Amino acid sequence: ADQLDSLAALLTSRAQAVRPPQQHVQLVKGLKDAAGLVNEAREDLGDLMMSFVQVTALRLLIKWKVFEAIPLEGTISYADVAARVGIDVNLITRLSWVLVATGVLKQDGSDKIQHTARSRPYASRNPLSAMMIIGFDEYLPALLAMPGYFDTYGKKEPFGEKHTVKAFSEGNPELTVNQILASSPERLGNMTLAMAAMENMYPLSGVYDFSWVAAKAASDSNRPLIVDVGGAKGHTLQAICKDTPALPIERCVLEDLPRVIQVVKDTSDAGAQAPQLLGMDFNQEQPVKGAVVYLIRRCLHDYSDEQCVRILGHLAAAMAADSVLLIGETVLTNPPSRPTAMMDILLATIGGKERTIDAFGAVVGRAGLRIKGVCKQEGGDFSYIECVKA
Ligand SMILES: C[S@@+](CC[C@H](N)C(=O)[O-])C[C@H]1O[C@@H](n2cnc3c(N)ncnc32)[C@H](O)[C@@H]1O
Repeated sequence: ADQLDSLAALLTSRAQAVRPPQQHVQLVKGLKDAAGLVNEAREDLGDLMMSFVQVTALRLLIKWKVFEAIPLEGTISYADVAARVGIDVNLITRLSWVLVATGVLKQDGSDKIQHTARSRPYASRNPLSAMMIIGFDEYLPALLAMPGYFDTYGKKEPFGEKHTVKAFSEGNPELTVNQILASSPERLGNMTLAMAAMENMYPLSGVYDFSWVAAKAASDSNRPLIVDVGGAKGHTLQAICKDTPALPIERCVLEDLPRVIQVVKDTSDAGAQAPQLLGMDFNQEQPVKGAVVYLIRRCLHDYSDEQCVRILGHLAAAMAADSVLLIGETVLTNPPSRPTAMMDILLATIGGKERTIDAFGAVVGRAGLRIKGVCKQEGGDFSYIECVKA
């Protein structure tokens, strides 16, 4: 009733902008919710099946260099595309038609094809096309394998390095997800490039005031400022310190697995001044004691509650009474949004989960900590949960 009226107004409005950053996303959500309302189950399942055929056509046409063979502007015949890529024109045509019917491609006349704004990213190698490939190659098989997986392993939340849904779907339940993706650096390459999209997002500086850390940096000129626990390449630490002279990158500690820390070293320019580099295992005792801030960003969602309590317990033991622990993770609403529920199930294929603030509270308290506050990013659920010793 009412929601149809609301969306209908957001439809009239955006029709004259054709002739507002929140305005785009209030309309994409309303269109989805309206679609769900008008739709009955039979239309739902036809829509679902169409999504699977569409991603399959996307995957094949990328793989076969068809999007490359279509000029970014102007038209080209199906015959000319098929000769360029050396493929049966009938098969090119049937798969292209899927994307024409869904608006990803545009057909001109009876025999010519052209790119749209929605298909051009697939014409080259980049984070978006890497995400498409990874979704199809690394997540869909695991999803389709979940019915058999839960009959095989029991119908409970899956956790643990071995016997992931992913490894089960690959025929190799004994191997870890790292071993699987590392045994074909072409696969690792698409995984790495795809994660480049979301490495920029949700910057910690500007969302969290570190002035209070500056005052600590002066009042104690010796103590470690910010320890980035599992910080990968240390980009979060860099952004924090970049143009803050009172927060010196040289006073911070980047921690990760020794193989990751070694790669950080081997890819730094000579005089580039960096934080301290420390290879370690955060399932073990925290080597740096009494830092002002411990940061653990996008690590806890990979693990069970019990493993998270062990990880956080090591940080709490190493923290001082005035220390702060910052957990950077999605905080699910109850119920969660569409993209975070989707990521929650994707994480289940590799032994992880997303969590509500209640689930984080249980884990944090078990580690001898307490939640002092939460800074949530605007327009999403990614947050920094500020914790202190209990
Ligand atoms: C999802 S990445 C997060 C990287 C970074 N914090 C960020 O926000 O982008 C998880 C990181 O944890 C590291 N890691 C995994 N297991 C670890 C362990 N046992 N000890 C230390 N680091 C670990 C990985 O090497 C990886 O850099």
